[PDB]
Amino acid sequence: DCNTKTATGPYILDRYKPKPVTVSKKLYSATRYTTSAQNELLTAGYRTAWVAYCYNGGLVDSNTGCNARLLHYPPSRDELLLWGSSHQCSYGDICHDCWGSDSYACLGQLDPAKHWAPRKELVRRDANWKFAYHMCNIDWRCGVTTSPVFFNLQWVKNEVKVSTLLPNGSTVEHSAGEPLFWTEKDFSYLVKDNFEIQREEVKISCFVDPDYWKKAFCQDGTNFFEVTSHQFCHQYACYNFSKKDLPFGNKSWTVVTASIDDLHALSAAQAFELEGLRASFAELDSRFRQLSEILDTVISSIAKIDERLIGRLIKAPVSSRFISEDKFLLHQCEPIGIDIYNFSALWYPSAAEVDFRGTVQSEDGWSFVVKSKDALIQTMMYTKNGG
Amino acid sequence: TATGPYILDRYKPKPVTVSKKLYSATRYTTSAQNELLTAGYRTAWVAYCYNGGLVDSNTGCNARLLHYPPSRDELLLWGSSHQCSYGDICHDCWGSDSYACLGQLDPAKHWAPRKELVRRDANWKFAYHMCNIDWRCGVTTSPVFFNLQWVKNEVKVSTLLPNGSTVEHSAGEPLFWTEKDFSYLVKDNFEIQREEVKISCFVDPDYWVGEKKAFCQDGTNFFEVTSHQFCHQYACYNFSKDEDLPFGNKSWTVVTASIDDLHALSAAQAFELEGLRASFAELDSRFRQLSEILDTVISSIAKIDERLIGRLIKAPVSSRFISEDKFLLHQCEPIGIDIYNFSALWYPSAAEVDFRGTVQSEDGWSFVVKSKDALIQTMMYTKNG
Amino acid sequence: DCNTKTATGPYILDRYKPKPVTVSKKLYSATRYTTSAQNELLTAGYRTAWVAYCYNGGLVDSNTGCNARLLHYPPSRDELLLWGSSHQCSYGDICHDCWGSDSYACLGQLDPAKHWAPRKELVRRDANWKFAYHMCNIDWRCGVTTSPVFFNLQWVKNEVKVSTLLPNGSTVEHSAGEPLFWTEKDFSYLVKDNFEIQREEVKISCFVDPDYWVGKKAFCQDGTNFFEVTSHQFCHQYACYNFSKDELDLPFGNKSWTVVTASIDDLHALSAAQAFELEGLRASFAELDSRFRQLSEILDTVISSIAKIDERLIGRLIKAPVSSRFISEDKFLLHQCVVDEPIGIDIYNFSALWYPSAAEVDFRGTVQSEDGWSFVVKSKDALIQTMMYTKNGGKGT
Ligand SMILES: *[C@@H]1O[C@H](CO)[C@@H](O[C@@H]2O[C@H](CO)[C@@H](O[C@@H]3O[C@H](CO)[C@@H](O)[C@H](O)[C@@H]3O)[C@H](O)[C@H]2NC(C)=O)[C@H](O)[C@H]1NC(C)=O
Ligand SMILES: *[C@@H]1O[C@H](CO)[C@@H](O[C@@H]2O[C@H](CO)[C@@H](O[C@@H]3O[C@H](CO)[C@@H](O)[C@H](O)[C@@H]3O)[C@H](O)[C@H]2NC(C)=O)[C@H](O)[C@H]1NC(C)=O
Ligand SMILES: *[C@@H]1O[C@H](CO)[C@@H](O[C@@H]2O[C@H](CO)[C@@H](O)[C@H](O)[C@H]2NC(C)=O)[C@H](O)[C@H]1NC(C)=O
Ligand SMILES: *[C@@H]1O[C@H](CO)[C@@H](O[C@@H]2O[C@H](CO)[C@@H](O)[C@H](O)[C@H]2NC(C)=O)[C@H](O)[C@H]1NC(C)=O
Ligand SMILES: *[C@@H]1O[C@H](CO)[C@@H](O[C@@H]2O[C@H](CO)[C@@H](O)[C@H](O)[C@H]2NC(C)=O)[C@H](O)[C@H]1NC(C)=O
Ligand SMILES: *[C@@H]1O[C@H](CO)[C@@H](O[C@@H]2O[C@H](CO)[C@@H](O)[C@H](O)[C@H]2NC(C)=O)[C@H](O)[C@H]1NC(C)=O
Ligand SMILES: *[C@@H]1O[C@H](CO)[C@@H](O)[C@H](O)[C@H]1NC(C)=O
Ligand SMILES: *[C@@H]1O[C@H](CO)[C@@H](O)[C@H](O)[C@H]1NC(C)=O
Ligand SMILES: *[C@@H]1O[C@H](CO)[C@@H](O)[C@H](O)[C@H]1NC(C)=O
Repeated sequence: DCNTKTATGPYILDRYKPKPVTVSKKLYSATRYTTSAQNELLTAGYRTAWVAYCYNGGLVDSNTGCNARLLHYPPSRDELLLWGSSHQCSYGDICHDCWGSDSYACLGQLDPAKHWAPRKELVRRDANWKFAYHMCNIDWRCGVTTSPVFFNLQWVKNEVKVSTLLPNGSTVEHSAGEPLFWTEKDFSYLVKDNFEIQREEVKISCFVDPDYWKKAFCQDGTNFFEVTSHQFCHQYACYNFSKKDLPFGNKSWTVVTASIDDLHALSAAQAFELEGLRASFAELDSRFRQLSEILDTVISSIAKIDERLIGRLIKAPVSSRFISEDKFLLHQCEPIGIDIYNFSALWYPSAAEVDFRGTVQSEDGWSFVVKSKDALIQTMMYTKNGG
Repeated sequence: TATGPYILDRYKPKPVTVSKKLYSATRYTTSAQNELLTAGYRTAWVAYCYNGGLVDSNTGCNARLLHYPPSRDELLLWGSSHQCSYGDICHDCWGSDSYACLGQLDPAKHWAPRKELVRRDANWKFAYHMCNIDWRCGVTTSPVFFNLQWVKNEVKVSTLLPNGSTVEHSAGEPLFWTEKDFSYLVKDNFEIQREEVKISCFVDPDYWVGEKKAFCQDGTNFFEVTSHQFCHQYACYNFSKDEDLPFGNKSWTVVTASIDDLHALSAAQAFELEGLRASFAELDSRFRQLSEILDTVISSIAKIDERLIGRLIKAPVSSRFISEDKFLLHQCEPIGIDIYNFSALWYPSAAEVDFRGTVQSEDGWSFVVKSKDALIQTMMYTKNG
Repeated sequence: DCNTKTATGPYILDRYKPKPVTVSKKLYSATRYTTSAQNELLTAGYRTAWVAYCYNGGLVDSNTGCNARLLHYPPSRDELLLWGSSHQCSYGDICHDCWGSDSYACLGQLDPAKHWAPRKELVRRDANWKFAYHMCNIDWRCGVTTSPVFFNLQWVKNEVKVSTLLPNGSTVEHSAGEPLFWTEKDFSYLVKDNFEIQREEVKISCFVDPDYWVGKKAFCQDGTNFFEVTSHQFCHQYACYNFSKDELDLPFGNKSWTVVTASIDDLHALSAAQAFELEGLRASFAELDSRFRQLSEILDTVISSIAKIDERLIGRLIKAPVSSRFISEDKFLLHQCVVDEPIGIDIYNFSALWYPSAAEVDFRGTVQSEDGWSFVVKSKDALIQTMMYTKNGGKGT
């Protein structure tokens, strides 16, 4: 009996309304402090004498024996500057089995800067073969390195300092104009800045997200960082803007070694994010599929009234004639803009290209100190005597 | 003369079958991030000599290091007090004093925060024995990170050793062992918590790889689920019944990552970001194309419906076209139907993962290496002057 | 409604015109060279003798004393081969306090291959307790490892070589059939390739970005390996590539990056870059959802205008046999109850999206972390422990 029609409604077409996400792109003004170079110059030099003063009066004599030890003569600051420029180190006179009056060498002052060499290793000797006499052996080791080492910049009470990174995780703040010099046992160290700190007014792009877990993430060239306060530093750069740990002490992270396990952990976060993006790209593709179905239906409706529409859409010189709901034949027979879309420019991702520096202990300058220690152990392992 | 029939093609993307899930699971976590490692060492240098002149075959020295690693009860006391104990020192003790180098030594007669020995083997008293004894000792109490691990069907604490081995135990049972000069105590000042949770994962049913993969997030932890019973660092998971030889079997927590490995990971990131850039450019091109289609479409209907352009710009205007594109403007509870059927987009977000470092980098374990290096330096030569 | 008389225009509907971004996807043809396996075989062996030849003539005699020293006898290549297969090392005769005529063993050439053991550590002894006689002490250490070590491939003068990675950051390039053998102090080393380099013609997906500057870049994927192509002749880890060309650090002193340890600081910096990009993708996704929101508003208003004329349109959009009747601007009622296929016309001309995917990059660790090379350091450390003091107790005729 469906000669009669029924009526329901009224209805309305739903608009699409996504939950808003607040993160947005800011362009922050900042004063940026950077350096004209990315390395400090570490000059490290060492010098040690082995001094063995022995008396041989036979085993009955309680004075028979040896006073044999290492004595450190670390270079002074002036010496180290000359060692660095000449790539050579200096050492004292060698005494080989000196007895009698010649044995005084082991008792008097030692002049540690009488002979030069690029490197010098000592021989450990404590011979005592001359009965009723003292016997003296002296020999020297020395060496020097001049090596570039990376560094950080750092705010220290409202001024930008160079932060020299030490292999034990401590740091020493200083101005780019004041070299560091210190002595420790056999070694002296000179850290020099052959660069200056330049300041610039810059604009930094950041994404501020008030809905963490309030949090700003920024990019400056190949450097990426989370800005946590208005005075901020990252590696070689400090900024002023406008408007896990305790297993390692408070050691700088530049001396803590990453594990493969840490890389796996970072990799799995990447994997999760990329797969989510994959799922979201699938939904975006689905929306364009849906919009093409809606549009094709809408166009089919208007095109039956306006026989030029299809031709204008494909830029073909044809008018159309429909033979069904969807099938059609084709025959060949300056103003003011109004934006109805109001689209905002997309931010595009790009390859990050982060520079990596490695641990401070990996640097040649600092591993030179470890190599010096290892070589002393080898040469000291046993006496080179007739003893 | 006409051609056709034609039909408007619809856009048909190849389907991509990765989907978001909400999995139910039991999650085992712990109060604290760290175990407590107490490590203490103690060694005596003992040099027992006889000087009968070189004609006597008994002239010479029995000089050596002897280890007295602290017992469990001692290590507990060294831990709480931050001091170590050591025995009597003998400096050139001859005659009746030289017998201190014989028999049993009492290694716990004095206390110090730390103590290093001096190596001496003097023998200068003709016709007498001569005895030198000195001691080294030290203690550290250091937090060290751990993993949880399924053993049989229970969740154990996995203590990580610097050589890449691991020891599984309950959180309640401390580890204690002794090795040469050192004794080691691992205590857990925490308990394992049980909680029912829902974990968001993306399951990709066709993942290739030359051939079914699930990637999950739990807060700041991300992992690939590879079984129903699963652990990732400080947490173990039990999921419902739905859904390198160069290093030996070493725990990856002791293997150092190289800069080369970081470059490999960075290059992966760079490729994916550039592909995302290419895809964003295609997405922008599609919105460009849609705005051209819609403008042509609207311009056709707006000639029929002189109010339409007004509704599109929220204005009370009427329109009159003077050409195909150019126009003038004259001034002047329902049931929802959803024709779009859009699904919520998943949004990414900064994934701030915590890094732990190699076991060997931790202060607790490098204390062992530093004690070894310090003994080499003090033993380098005899102090007989 | 309306007062025609005056205003305004003419106006035109703006089209959306995005700034063009010029990174494009390529399939590059290349010759790829890979290997059957991902490890070389490092055989490393050491052997040393402690030899102490002493004379006791009392302290008045200037020849009283010792010639006590370590003497290295690194295995020959043939020895090393036998050590690796047997998993044993050889060493010479040992002498404990051999005095008088037996001290003869400390003189002349020592034969270092008389005994066998899986491993052997020496005792350091230089006793001299036999007055008016010589005394001889000899002992030996030896050890061997056979371990897999990872390697790179590398182009050397237009051929693919295997690149053996040494723990000091240098590398040795050689053909896969040329084993490496060298001797250094107490150690000899044999590096053997039990694999072949295989050639293959491939197509490689790359994204090429001609607008890539800092102050012309190509990023490729091949399986789980990702690399930036910097030249037509190019290697990445275990693979070398030759791309058709008509189609396209001071603190470490030039060491291979495979020996430079990554810091936690380095990881944080990469992590920070990931975070910035992901929050950018978040913001960009928000703009995408905004655009769909906006399109749904435009389409709804457009459909509302056409549907008043075409009462079947809405029924077709929801796939239902209904005609509509508008009762206001937005509100409407619904009333109910060969031969050739059509030629498709594509007005959209969308290109297929590239979809991201989890990258499962393999990590290799530092060379020094490998068991084969850490064996050398352990050998050195063990020698230091054994040599730390002489074990001269305690005998006498
Ligand atoms: C970066 O850090 C510096 C401080 O180290 C800030 O620079 C300061 O900028 C203010 C402007 O907001 C300057 O104050 C102005 O001084 C002039 C007279 O010199 C006065 O006429 C203005 O009314 C105002 O008081 C101030 O001199 C300047 N400080 C220094 C030491 O030069 C800056 O705000 C920080 N952040 C940025 C630039 O984003
Ligand atoms: C981490 O390492 C740094 C650098 O080695 C340590 O600081 C350094 O400490 C030494 C003492 O061991 C200082 O050398 C000495 O300085 C005094 C004072 O002038 C002098 O009398 C001595 O002759 C000797 O030269 C050295 O100056 C100092 N260096 C710096 C840059 O501060 C630091 O103590 C270590 N931290 C830990 C927790 O081990
Ligand atoms: C890795 O290190 C552990 C801990 O030092 C070693 O296990 C110890 O071995 C000593 C000596 O055999 C025992 O006295 C201890 O009881 C062991 N402790 C534990 C917790 O097991 C283990 O053998 C080492 N493995 C390797 C391959 O070096
Ligand atoms: C890399 O591939 C190219 C192209 O296949 C090789 O080019 C050959 O050598 C020269 C170009 O330098 C020309 O004769 C031809 O382009 C190629 N010759 C032949 C016979 O095809 C190039 O040799 C390859 N590189 C290596 C190292 O094999
Ligand atoms: C890095 O180590 C290699 C191997 O230990 C060094 O080269 C070997 O050592 C000496 C020096 O020339 C030669 O007798 C060997 O034959 C070398 N072998 C090989 C395979 O090269 C090399 O000199 C070291 N490099 C640095 C910069 O220290
Ligand atoms: C459909 O889109 C494609 C772009 O994806 C257009 O094809 C070529 O695009 C490249 C851009 O890399 C240009 O260099 C070419 O000039 C374009 N044309 C041709 C013929 O290759 C194509 O023009 C589009 N088709 C329509 C009808 O708009
Ligand atoms: C256009 O977008 C901006 C920001 O997205 C918004 O502030 C503004 O109100 C919008 N204008 C219209 C007419 O929708
Ligand atoms: C883990 O889940 C499985 C499957 O649901 C089941 O054996 C039980 O619920 C859990 N078992 C344990 C030991 O937690
Ligand atoms: C709407 O929801 C999903 C698409 O995400 C689909 O399963 C369902 O059939 C859709 N219904 C429609 C399009 O009417």
